[PDB]
Amino acid sequence: PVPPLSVRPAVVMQGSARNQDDLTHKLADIVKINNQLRRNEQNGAAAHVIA
Amino acid sequence: DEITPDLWQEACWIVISSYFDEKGLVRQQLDSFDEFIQMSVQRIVEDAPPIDLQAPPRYLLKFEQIYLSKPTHWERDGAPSPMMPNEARLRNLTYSAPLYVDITKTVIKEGEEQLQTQHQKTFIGKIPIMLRSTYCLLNGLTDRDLCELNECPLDPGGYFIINGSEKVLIAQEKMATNTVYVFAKKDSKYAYTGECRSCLENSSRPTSTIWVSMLARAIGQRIVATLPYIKQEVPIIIVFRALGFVSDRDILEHIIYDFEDPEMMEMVKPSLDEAFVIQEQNVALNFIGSRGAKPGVTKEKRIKYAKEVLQKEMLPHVGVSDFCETKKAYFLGYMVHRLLLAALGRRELDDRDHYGNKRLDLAGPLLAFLFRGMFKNLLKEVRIYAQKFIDRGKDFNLELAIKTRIISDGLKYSLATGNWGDQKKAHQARAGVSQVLNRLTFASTLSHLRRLNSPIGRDGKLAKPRQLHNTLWGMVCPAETPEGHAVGLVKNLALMAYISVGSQPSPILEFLEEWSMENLEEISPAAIADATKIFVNGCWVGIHKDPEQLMNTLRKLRRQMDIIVSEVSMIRDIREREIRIYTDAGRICRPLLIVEKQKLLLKKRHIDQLKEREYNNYSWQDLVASGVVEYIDTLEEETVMLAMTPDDLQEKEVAYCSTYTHCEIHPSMILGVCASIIPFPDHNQSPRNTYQSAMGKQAMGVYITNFHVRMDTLAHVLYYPQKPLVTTRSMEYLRFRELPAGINSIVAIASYTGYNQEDSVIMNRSAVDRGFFRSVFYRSYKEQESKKGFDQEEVFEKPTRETCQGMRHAIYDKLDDDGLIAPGVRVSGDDVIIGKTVTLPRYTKRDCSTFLRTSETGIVDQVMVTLNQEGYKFCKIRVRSVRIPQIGDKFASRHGQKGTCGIQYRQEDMPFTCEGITPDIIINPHAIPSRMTIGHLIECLQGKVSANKGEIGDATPFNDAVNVQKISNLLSDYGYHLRGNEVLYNGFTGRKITSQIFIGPTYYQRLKHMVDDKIHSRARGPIQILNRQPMEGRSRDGGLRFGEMERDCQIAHGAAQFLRERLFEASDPYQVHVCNLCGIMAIANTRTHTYECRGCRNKTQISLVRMPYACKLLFQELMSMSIAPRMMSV
Amino acid sequence: HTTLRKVTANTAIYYDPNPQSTVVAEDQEWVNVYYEMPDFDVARISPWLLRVELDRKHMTDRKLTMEQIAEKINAGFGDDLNCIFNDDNAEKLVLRIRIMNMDDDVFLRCIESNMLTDMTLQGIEQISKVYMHLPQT
Amino acid sequence: PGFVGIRFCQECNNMLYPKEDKENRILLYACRNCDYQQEADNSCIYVNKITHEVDELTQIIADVSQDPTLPRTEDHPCQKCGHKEAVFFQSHSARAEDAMRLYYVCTAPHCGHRWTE
Amino acid sequence: TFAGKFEPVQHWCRAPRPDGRLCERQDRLKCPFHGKIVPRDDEGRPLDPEDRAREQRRQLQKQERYPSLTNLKAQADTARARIGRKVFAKAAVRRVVAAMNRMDQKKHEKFSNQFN
Amino acid sequence: AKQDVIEVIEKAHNNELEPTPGNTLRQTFENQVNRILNDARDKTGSSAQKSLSEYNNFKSMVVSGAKGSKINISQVIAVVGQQNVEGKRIPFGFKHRTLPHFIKDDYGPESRGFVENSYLAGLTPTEFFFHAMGGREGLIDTAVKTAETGY
Amino acid sequence: LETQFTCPFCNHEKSCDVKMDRARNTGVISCTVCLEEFQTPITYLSEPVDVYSDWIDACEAANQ
RNA sequence: AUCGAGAGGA
Ligand SMILES: [Zn+2]
Ligand SMILES: [Zn+2]
Ligand SMILES: [Zn+2]
Ligand SMILES: [Zn+2]
Ligand SMILES: [Zn+2]
Repeated sequence: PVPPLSVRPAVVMQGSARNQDDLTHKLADIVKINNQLRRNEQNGAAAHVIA
Repeated sequence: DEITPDLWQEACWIVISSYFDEKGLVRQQLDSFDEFIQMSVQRIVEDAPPIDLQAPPRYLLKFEQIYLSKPTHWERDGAPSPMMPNEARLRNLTYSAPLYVDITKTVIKEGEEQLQTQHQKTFIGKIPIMLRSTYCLLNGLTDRDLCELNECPLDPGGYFIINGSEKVLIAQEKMATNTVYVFAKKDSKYAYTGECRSCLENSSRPTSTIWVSMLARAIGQRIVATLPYIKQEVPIIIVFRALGFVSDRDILEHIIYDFEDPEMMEMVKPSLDEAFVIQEQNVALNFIGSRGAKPGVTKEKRIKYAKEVLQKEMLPHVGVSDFCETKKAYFLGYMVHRLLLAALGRRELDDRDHYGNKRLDLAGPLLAFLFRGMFKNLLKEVRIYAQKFIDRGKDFNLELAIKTRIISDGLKYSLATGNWGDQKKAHQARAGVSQVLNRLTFASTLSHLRRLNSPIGRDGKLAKPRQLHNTLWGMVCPAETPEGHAVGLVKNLALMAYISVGSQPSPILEFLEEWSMENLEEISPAAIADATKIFVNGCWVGIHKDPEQLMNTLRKLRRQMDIIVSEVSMIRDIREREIRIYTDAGRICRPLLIVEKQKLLLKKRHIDQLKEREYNNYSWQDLVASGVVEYIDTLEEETVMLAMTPDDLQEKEVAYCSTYTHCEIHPSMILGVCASIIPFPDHNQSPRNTYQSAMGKQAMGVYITNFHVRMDTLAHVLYYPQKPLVTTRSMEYLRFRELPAGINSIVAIASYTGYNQEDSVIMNRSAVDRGFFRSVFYRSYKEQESKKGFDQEEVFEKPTRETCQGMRHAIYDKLDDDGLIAPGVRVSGDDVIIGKTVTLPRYTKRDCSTFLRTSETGIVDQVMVTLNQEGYKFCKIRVRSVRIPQIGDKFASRHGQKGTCGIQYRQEDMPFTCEGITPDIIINPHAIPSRMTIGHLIECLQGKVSANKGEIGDATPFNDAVNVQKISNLLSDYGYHLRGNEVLYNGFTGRKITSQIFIGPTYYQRLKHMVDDKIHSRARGPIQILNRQPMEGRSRDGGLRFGEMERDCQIAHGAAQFLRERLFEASDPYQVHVCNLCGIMAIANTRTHTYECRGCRNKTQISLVRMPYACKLLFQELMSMSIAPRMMSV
Repeated sequence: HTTLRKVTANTAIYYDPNPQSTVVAEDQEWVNVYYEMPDFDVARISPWLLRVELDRKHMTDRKLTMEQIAEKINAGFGDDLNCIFNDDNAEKLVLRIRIMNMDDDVFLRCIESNMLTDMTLQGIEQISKVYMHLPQT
Repeated sequence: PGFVGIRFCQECNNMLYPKEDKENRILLYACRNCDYQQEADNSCIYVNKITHEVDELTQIIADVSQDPTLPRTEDHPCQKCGHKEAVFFQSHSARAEDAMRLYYVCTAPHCGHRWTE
Repeated sequence: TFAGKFEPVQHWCRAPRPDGRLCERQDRLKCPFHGKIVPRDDEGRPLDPEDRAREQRRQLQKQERYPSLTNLKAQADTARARIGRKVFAKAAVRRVVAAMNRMDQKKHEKFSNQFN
Repeated sequence: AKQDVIEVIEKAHNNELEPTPGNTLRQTFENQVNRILNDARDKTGSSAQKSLSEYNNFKSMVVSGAKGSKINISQVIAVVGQQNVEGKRIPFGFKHRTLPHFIKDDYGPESRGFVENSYLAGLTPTEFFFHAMGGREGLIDTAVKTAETGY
Repeated sequence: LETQFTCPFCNHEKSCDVKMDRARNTGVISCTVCLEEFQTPITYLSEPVDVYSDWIDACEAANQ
């Protein structure tokens, strides 16, 4: 479960740079490795690489 | 010849004056930084190994010599100019000098085709410079020259300017190195464990710690050594075997110096039995090699690993060269020997809190730790950059290889933030080093520059490191310590305390081999029995046969300023036959007068030469060179017999000691900077002295003479500072007379109308009208317009209603065309002082103006415009606000008697004496008895005498020529009641008060804590983004926290609706829509009135639920964790 | 609680091949008093002797006679560990426990340790100290 | 009784451990490392002084008389040499923590006699 | 320091030995050889007739009361093996170390005036 | 009080002092000295109390119960008394010494932290340091008990 | 100190198990994969790292 | 604005 935006607000900063919340960054990490792992398990990948 | 008692009391102070004419108060900071720049940087650069890189051609890249120029600033054009510290403060620059290193890179390919190319002065980095240090532009300048650069002559220096911010390095306590310490942990598997943090004197490496423990209770004691880089413990006898001492006799020769002792022998025996299996060096080296390098390693390599650990990693201070194992064996056997004495109780466990056992890590050694790490990282980058070019075979330019940002930005970052370590390791780094210099008042600045810190951790609730240890005497102020969560962990130097800067032991060692000393590899162990060991910086270097005349010779060398420098400690433990000589840095010591048979070496000839100190250039340092004064460290005080005063040397009816060796210059030098302000501190309860030592740092005054040019964020200046009428002789060196932080007030201690009860004061409104304790508050606002990119640029310019989007309704008419308010303009709360507009991606520019901090109401003192380091416009605006004392402002005497102003009465309303003197302040008598601040009363009486006599009173702590009787007799000579009482008349009715009131001059302080900076109120202001609750702080217009204990109190009251109001209605009221079936928050569309749960696929059973927003947030964060908090409404 | 260590003055291990001719000179009386009468065979006895010197006053303080101590030793270890002892009249309160049926010089030490620490002559274990007094309140 | 010291082999210089010879029924001191043997002259293998009746005079050394921080007295002359002054101090060690007993040392150089009242 | 101490033993065991002599052992309560000491006259008869009858009854009761291969049970059953099984018991050693730890705690306590 | 403490110190030095039940000889000597010096402090306090008039304002605030106690009056007028660290006299933080101004093994009242002066008389430098040690104990207690009581 | 070791013969990680028969003062290291076995004397101070050490040494010595 | 740090107040 991805939480909504209010649990992880993207606070705006003195300029226009929108700083994201720690949860958003972490979901970025989970998403990237999930997508990358998905393409490996879908394809041929070493069992230790999949592990 | 002899100084008689009648002259002593100024002979001594003359001596003290000379000390402070030579050293000052921040001498430790400047000496540490000077040693770091003169030595430590060069040592670190040379101690780095040459980086040999080859694919073929090879390059070594020696670094051989350093050059630190003066601090200069390069503009955008790049012309170097000398940058002055005030320019750095104003422009937010870093007061740093460039470090250049000579590099030698020799090409060696084949056929003796060798050629060296030397790059002289290769810019390696930028070193921030401590002010008034030897390499500072303010060095050696006269008071003229400093003023003529806009510098205060009274400014002590001792701090850095990083990005315009004044940063002070706090000395860090640490537990001394290369010394064996035996402790016993009550709750552990060891009865006894000895340790040595060995560290080679030249800082080639960090300290490596060796532990030699004692296994807990055949079942006999077993001794193991925890060597560095070895995974598992090792029995000590196998370590000894690994050093080539195979026979059990040879091992015990090193461990036990006297074989006749049965009891040592039997104790050691279990370890011999435990290592009986391994009988020869190669197996021992095997055994050690197995633990460590890899599970599978060839035997030859395992042996090489064990060797390498033993000669390098184990006990580096003993030696790192080859063929030292006799030295290593003796020192290791000495550690075991110490463990045995502790285990047998012949010798006491070492004390962790003894400052003889502790070292203070000052600015120099701390910057050396940083420089070591940063120069290592820099060399690594040079290697990598060169390596890729050599891999492709092309030549590499060294200037391109050296990215100087590592040294520069590392030092700048660590001094700017205080996180002491690499920027990446921001959590392993230890903060609190390098704090922002306190510039509230001059005393706060001095104390902050003399601040020490014990990094035990404030969370720790063990009182032992917080206790005032006996050994702090003369080294650390007994009184000055924060009374909060760090009590006794943050300390302050005593006035004459000097932290040793460090020195080379080679002259001493060379001399020792002249004299009757014998090396350790050169003796037979049988000689160690009645001989005396000699340690130098922890390192057992040899033995001696007559320690007494050795100590006489060494002492009398050091007193001559011969090969032994003054800061070298030389302790003879007599009962145990050690002579421990220390030259390292961080040893806190203090000066003391040497004593002959029963006689000071300080004669009247020395006092005479000191009196004309400004003519014949006879200084302190000649006093030291004459063998009359000596610096004694904490560890050497254990062997010293101190006379408190020369009266102790005097032959008495029953002699106490009759064999003194040293004398105090004056006992009042046990106090620090802030405690040396207290008059008669020996007539107060000690907590009161501590509270004053804290509150003198919040007292207003003139924090520095050049305050007109400083753009400090906050500054308080008292209109009419006065020097105290009653003073101590130490303040002459704290420069309190020259930058005082209070006013002499006519204090009456009386109960008058009840408005001074419970630590409160009644002030004279008329005196306040005449400028009494009036101050000016300066507040500086920064701003800079950033052109970071063409996407968006800021600019200072008077905004307009037609182009700017985020324009508040406040008027911008006070700004000029340039967007900056002008000096002399009166500005109220929420007003604009800088009009800054940022271009958008109410069109094409948005308002980002700087407002005043709300509810201030000052006048713009001045406006400075310049360019910052990168070089855009940068503005500083100082606003000025006159603070007239009022009800709620905090005031304090010098005795811990603090209190807010309860009310102000006019002169006709205040009580008056027969001669119409009204008190400036009335304090309640109930503040005296429990507090036992008799120093307050004695100061009031002495001040009455001083004001009537035209003096300044002498309130120096331990002065038998001043007591209450003699002051009272003096006061009775001026037509006053001898005890300081007077008949007062009621101001309201004019009737005499039946009690005669105690009234007189007392030095009071106006503290930074004014009520107008504390008053705050809220009614539906801004809220926090994450949880829709009131903000935090006055500055944020925040709400006050109704915490758990207030909830608990209101539960006990039974006030359920008030509790709901505070915790629901007045904080974060909210509504959610909940599916009645699954109890999960549904989707509501109130505009179209459609309400549905995607889970249950229903749109008819939805309920409204009134809950706090924080609770909705909690339930959502619980679903984020796959928890289903289902709000069932049935 | 009183262990044998609390009342013991000093322990030692000797190599006494003969009980008849003991290593120590002052213990020759009662030993030969013990041995001529064959209650306990000389052949069974081991060469290795355990001699413990009790101090008088600690024995008196707990009102403890060597009889009680020897009974406790012979109860904890049965007949496997012979103990003998003199009367409570000699200037030195001594008793000899040489074993009678890892070498015996090592074994007897393990025995000695275990006796001194965790053999309970009197009292209740894990009651270390007791103070008697009159309450004024 | 007195303590027993460790004795070392004369071939490998390792400690000699006890053992018993049944066919002379005599104590021997033999090395586990080599195969050296000795006949004991002690007959005692282990000694534990639980009481710890240690004469702390043996632990004192005459050099302590040079300590400026120790108290001196003229009231206890030396029985060795007749020197008039003497330093005194307490036991200050484990198992001497009980009993504040004073030990005296003669301050005459090269006499260094030590005693107790 | 109440700790009252005395060493009177006037009574002797006086029990008849097989060699014809009376026991001369000054045990307080028990002779190890003849059990409880009872008062006896110059020829060793207990003075109390009931004690004499009890002693006589006790004496009467006391008077009333592949082979060629090596036996492994011999090693298991002997005095030395029994003492070894007891002393080297997991429970037994723990108590030893616990008491020795108190002994070490005393060593730690015996520097009182200092900070440690 | 000092001259009695000297009496006790010689008895202990000459082994003329025997322990009381339930205490070691060190602890009995310490008891016996502390109870000499507390008798001294109480007696001097009594003297100061009886010296007060009913015009005295210290007394006025102590009878009313408004502020202060009789022990405060004793410390201001008579004697500040024994400074304790961790419930014991000042510890030997040097080698067998409380300060480098004393001889080794000095269990006298001065050496171990008895302030024989009042706050009006003023403390001597050693008394000042020992009093600062005791007050530091109070400050540490106040600053360390709060977390653990609040929990 | 790891107890499972890479076999010098088949290079299979953590495939070697070590058995310390203290009663006979012998350590036996056996690879589960290639079934290579080695026996060395051990002492009470010995560890599986020491047995694997003796095995590597025996291999290198025998391979000379 | 957020985070962290530090210094302070009761
Ligand atoms: Zn639903
Ligand atoms: Zn041998
Ligand atoms: Zn003599
Ligand atoms: Zn009998
Ligand atoms: Zn294999």
